[PDB]
Amino acid sequence: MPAYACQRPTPLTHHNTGLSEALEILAEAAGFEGSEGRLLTFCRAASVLKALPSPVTTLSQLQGLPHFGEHSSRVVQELLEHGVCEEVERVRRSERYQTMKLFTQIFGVGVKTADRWYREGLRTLDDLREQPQKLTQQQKAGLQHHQDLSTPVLRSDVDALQQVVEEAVGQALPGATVTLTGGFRRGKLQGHDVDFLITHPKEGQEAGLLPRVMCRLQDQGLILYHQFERSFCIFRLPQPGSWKAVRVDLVVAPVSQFPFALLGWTGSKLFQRELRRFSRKEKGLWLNSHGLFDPEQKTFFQAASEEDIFRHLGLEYLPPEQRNA
DNA sequence: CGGCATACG
DNA sequence: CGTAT
DNA sequence: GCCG
Ligand SMILES: [Cl-]
Ligand SMILES: [Mg+2]
Ligand SMILES: [Mn+2]
Ligand code: NA
Repeated sequence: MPAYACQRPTPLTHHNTGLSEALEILAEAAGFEGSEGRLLTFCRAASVLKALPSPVTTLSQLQGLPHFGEHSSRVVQELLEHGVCEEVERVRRSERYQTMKLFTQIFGVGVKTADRWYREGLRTLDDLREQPQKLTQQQKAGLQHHQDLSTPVLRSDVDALQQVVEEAVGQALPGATVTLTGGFRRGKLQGHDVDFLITHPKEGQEAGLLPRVMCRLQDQGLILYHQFERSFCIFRLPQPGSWKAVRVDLVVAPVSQFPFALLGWTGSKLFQRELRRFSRKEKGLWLNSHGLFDPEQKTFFQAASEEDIFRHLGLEYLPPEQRNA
């Protein structure tokens, strides 16, 4: 089992679901406390289990696996022996975990904002509503739409949204294309947001495109909220006899950069962190959603496909469906 | 022990 | 500070 | 929290 998640296939569904979910509770809790190192190790240990070909049934099967030390192994040991891990259950029950989770789920609220509200004594969404002078307009949107945004987006919803986005993109710039990215491109059947990547086959034609797209969507009455290359929107999506608010992210890239942006926006988030870490630490190349830089030659790698990029980095190619780290 | 991904709004 | 993967 |  290699040590980096980008070095191994990770399917969407797997054989250690319970064990990985427990570790990911501890990762999330570490994040709420500002401990990014411990978050990362628990995330990585969870991801290793997702990559295994069968269920872990005994503690000895952890021997030799990367990212499994005293703490993560103990978590698994307790789950194997008793069906529950006391530490994990304590986190789950805690007022701190539950409130930080509730608050950071709001669009516009991060760990630092959640933490300050927690420390001021706030606990509930209605606590926040009763003091709206304390909220940004982004947070106000996030709070008004919180119920709808908490309901999973389905793949049927995605196809309807894609047709709508293509229509506006087509008026804004004939020939521009719309590609589904994010978790749905990895094969997820549900999600909490839809991600699209927009480009045009003629380099440079995409300059200034996103404002033109947003103006057109707004004119069609589709935009409940938005604030450039990236747009984080709340869309009005048709429902039987009504509609619901859906988070949609729109990203534009020049076609020269499209493979990098496609790779970068298709995720998973842990997969991208591990791939960038691998690039820099193992190959000495600097990766982002724009390009891949050799800091010795001071040159950028030209890529025509995601396949090109995996080959550049000396990694076996992984389709999106195997990037669910 | 240092490091932990890398951007844009 | 927030957002994204 | 774990790797190297
Ligand atoms: Cl980036
Ligand atoms: Mg997404
Ligand atoms: Mn998104
Ligand atoms: Na949030």
